[PDB]
Amino acid sequence: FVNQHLCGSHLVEALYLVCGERGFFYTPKA
Amino acid sequence: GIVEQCCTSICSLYQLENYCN
Repeated sequence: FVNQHLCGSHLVEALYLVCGERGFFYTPKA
Repeated sequence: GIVEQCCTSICSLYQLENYCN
């Protein structure tokens, strides 16, 4: 489900699903 | 950064996992 163009809320949701309890950091401008 | 690698071009599990804490 991750091998595609993931943009905006779609990307955040993929990070949420993949990282699980580890959490993640989302830095769009960097 | 992540937009360029996953939004502008096709993402990968390898790249997403680099953003997990």
